[PDB]
Amino acid sequence: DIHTTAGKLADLRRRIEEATHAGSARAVEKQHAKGKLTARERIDLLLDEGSFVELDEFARHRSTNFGLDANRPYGDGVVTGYGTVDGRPVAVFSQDFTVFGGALGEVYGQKIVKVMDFALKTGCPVVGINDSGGARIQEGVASLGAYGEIFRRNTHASGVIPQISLVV
Amino acid sequence: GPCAGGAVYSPAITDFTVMVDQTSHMFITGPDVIKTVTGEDVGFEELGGARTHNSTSGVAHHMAGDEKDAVEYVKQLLSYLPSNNLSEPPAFPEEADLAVTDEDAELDTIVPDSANQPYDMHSVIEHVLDDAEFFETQPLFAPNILTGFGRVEGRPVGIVANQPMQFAGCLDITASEKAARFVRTCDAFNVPVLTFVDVPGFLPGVDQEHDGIIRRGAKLIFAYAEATVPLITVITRKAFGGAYLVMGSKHLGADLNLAWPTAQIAVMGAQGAVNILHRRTIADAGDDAEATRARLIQEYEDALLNPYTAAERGYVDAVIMPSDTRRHIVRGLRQLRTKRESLPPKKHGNIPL
Amino acid sequence: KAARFVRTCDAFNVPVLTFVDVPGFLPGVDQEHDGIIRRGAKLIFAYAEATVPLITVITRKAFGGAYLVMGSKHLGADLNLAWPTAQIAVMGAQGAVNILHRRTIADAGDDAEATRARLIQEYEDALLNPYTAAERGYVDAVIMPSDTRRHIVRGLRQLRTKRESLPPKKHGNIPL
Amino acid sequence: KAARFVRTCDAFNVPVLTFVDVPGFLPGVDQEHDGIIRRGAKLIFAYAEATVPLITVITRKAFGGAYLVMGSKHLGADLNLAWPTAQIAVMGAQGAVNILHRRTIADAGDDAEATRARLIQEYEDALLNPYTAAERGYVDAVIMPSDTRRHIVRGLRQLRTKRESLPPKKHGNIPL
Ligand SMILES: O=C(O)CCCC[C@@H]1SC[C@@H]2NC(=O)N[C@@H]21
Repeated sequence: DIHTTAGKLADLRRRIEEATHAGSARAVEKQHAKGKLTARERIDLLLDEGSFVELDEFARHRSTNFGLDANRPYGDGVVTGYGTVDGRPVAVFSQDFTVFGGALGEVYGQKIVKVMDFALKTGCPVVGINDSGGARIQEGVASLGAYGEIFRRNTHASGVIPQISLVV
Repeated sequence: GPCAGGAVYSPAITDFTVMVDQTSHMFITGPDVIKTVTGEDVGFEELGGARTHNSTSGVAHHMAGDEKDAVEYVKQLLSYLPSNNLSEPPAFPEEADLAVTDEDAELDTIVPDSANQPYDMHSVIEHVLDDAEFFETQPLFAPNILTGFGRVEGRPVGIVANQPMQFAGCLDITASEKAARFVRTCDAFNVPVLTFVDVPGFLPGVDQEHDGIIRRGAKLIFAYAEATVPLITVITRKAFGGAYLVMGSKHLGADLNLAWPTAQIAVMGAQGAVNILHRRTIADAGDDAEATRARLIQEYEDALLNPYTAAERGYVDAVIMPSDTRRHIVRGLRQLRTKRESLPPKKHGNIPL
Repeated sequence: KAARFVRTCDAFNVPVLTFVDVPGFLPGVDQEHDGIIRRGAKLIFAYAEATVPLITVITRKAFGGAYLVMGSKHLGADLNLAWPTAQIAVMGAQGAVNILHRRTIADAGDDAEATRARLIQEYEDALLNPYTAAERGYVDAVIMPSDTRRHIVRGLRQLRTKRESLPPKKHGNIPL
Repeated sequence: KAARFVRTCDAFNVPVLTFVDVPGFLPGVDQEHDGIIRRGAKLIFAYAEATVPLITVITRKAFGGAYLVMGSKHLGADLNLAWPTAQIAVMGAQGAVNILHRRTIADAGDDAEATRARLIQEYEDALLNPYTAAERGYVDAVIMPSDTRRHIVRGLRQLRTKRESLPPKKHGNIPL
């Protein structure tokens, strides 16, 4: 049932459940109590119902600084992918405040490159949903280097494909 | 008919050659010559007859039973292609119904429990395409890899796949050349390429490494990395070592890289990993040597012979339930179809010959 | 000041040499009201835009967003150098250990500021250097400051035939 | 071997100098099985593709498809030279007179091989030279072999400013 094709389908239903609920069930309750929505609930209300195609849903960090490798949430504290708004293509990231306060790290930076580079490639808008405490301090300079590679591909895009930031 | 002498190097340049059993022959040098040169005695049919070009040489694409067929195959080939490399391949757009059929579901099974049991990749293809229609090229040549055309939403798409049934789906000089110059064709015409991945590696032997695998296996890597046109990959089962890279990996520029739960994506097979890792923990106490080693094998295969590492580090966009594949490839090649990507200025590349 | 100068010397094909010694952005409620956020962006946008050879040398302090600004490799600077006295970190030790110790400092206020001054020394000793940035190839080399004039020469010699462009556009949309 | 070398020196703008002495393709059932037809094409495809100055000199033997391969004028070679001892023909005399005599040889086997050896001499005397190719301007000149180093110099001097391109394409589709 694991060594068996069926078992390995019923594994990837388990890790889909764990991935979509990365953030703990007090952290989500705290977010609601602050009148905020959760990053997924944001993505739905943007994109045309059913379009979503989530990329790097099973991403995980690779930092073992300051015992940050005690937990490696799937997604690494951002929800990224592609779909349609009003039946027109558009690539989206939604930072997850539930996960590590939503602090940016290396992986959860390199996801918001992958989306960018997919927009630039295809020629489609990027709608960036923002909700983060700041830099993931555990990952030191790493989580600066991620910011930089975003801020290079915000400039490269600039005037080419519309970039809209939704600060929440 | 006959195509003899230098002539043959016209049809060679040309994208696709169609040849009709028992009544069409190609040869640079006639049997007469090669007798009184090389003392060898050979008929026309064997020398260069349809079958012999289709299966052996890797020169022809198709061998039709009769002319009428052959003409029909040629009209089929045109169907998939644009008139010239400034237009995109003729479409009859349909919008596909992406609720999970009972065809779809069948995918969720058709990878057997035993790694070794084979299963026809021709299915996994025909699952995804329009009307389950696959128009295969070069069937008789390098069966261990499958190339051809169909449609997704009424739009042409090119298909490259490893075919477990043959050689286990291992890549070999012949499959790497057959696939390489299919991809390049699809790319130059702007037709998209969909790649299905089962591959345990490259089929060992001394021959292979004399003939020049090194150069002639490279071909396929070059073709993928060169390609602009939409590239969607799906790993069903096995993806080891370089032969993972080769098969339309992300590292070469493939847009969207899916992997089924069954996928195994790892430097090398677990016995031939456990070896090199544990060669001083399997040396200690020759007593119960194997008992450990086939332990450390059965931990390797449970730890690393799965999609999930290559997921964590975004080498495969998504691990997906095999049912879902004809949704992903749909709503992938929607986005893609405005892919815009190019390779540095240059009169031509320098791909290995 | 620096944004418009970088642009100028990237429009008229003049190589830019940076030198880096920046603790961070000036803290004030004026700076924020008067749009730092838009008007500090300009510098990042100039760096990333520019396609004439960029060579950066961090002399001393390079923390957080300011490190990124100052002709960092992330924004497509060619050759990034650092002296031994470069400190390249998310943010000052004090601020760092306030967030990544907060607990074991709140523990036993008996010796709070104390254990926290120790922790500040530790974090400075561990990460207040160019040796993690080095490891990850954010700075090409760590150099002996005397060797800053050689690297700049040899680097520009190579760099002159740099070919680099930004995707087709009528113009960018930089912060105003 | 030769295809990939020609490409290399046509990608990096290096002129190619050919020398031609080729009876034809190796006859075997291996060569054909192992895809001569695709893998001999590569050379023709490299020649015709290449847009850096091409200068060819036929020293001796140049028959059939092999003549075409070897940097012939048909595949867009600039300046084609031939020495007096160049033989440029569809195919060896013997093979030629076997097909374009077949009758008057089958006549009277009394002196078959004989009249056929004579015919072989004739056809060699008539067409086994560079004088029909000359007539039709397939080879610019017939030269005295000593004058092969002058023509190559003077020819390259001119040829250097050669401008030539192939129709717009992402890439070709050469035989693999
Ligand atoms: O079926 C046959 O006739 C024999 C097989 C090969 C025939 C050779 S190919 C060149 C030559 N031209 C022809 O029309 N027949 C022979």
